[PDB]
Amino acid sequence: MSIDEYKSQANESMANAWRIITLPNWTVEKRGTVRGDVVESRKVEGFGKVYRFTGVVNCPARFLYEEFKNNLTKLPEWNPTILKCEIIKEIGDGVDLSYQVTAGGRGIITPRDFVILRRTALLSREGRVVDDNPHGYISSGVSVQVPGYPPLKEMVRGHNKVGCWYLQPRTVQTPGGKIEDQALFQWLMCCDLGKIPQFVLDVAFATVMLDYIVHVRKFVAEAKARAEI
Repeated sequence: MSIDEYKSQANESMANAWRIITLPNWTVEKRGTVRGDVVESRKVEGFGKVYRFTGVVNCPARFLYEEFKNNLTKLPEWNPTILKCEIIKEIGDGVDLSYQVTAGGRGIITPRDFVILRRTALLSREGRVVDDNPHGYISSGVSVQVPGYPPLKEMVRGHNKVGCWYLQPRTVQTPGGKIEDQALFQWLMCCDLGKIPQFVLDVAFATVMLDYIVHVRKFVAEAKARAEI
């Protein structure tokens, strides 16, 4: 693919993720331990069943955005569900190609690898790209083919149809009266996985998404402890 085909597909994917993740009327799949954590699903025409995690993380949304944007290769260090992450190429406008290997879930979601086209951007409330004072920070992802990264015989090549991390900044008052920045964290995931029935898939997807947030929160709490935030 040309730079332009990839940049096009990254833009289209980012607009699709933003449109989806802010659609109304979702169904609850699974609640987490932490108050407000939820995995929801919806039918989306041309995607099928999409899943969305929502919950609050105790850090500035910019901090996490910058970690995801600038330190994607370090995700394995703090997230055990991510085995490997490598930047293939960075093609401008916060667009890049990456190779990622994920761990298995309950034995439904097995280890998989992915070739991911991402755009990371700051968005207005209307989903336009801004340079500053964002309404939200987004990192969108879609699977693509990159010559040199064929499917391996020893691992299932996953296909991410649409997905994103979407962070919205929040400033709250603590119980002690401190004012501190927090982030609403949303994650949209839509895969083609077989003939495994949908009800089996729904439990396995929601469980993966709830396991992942544990490691984000641990990463945050370690950052807080070390006065990085």
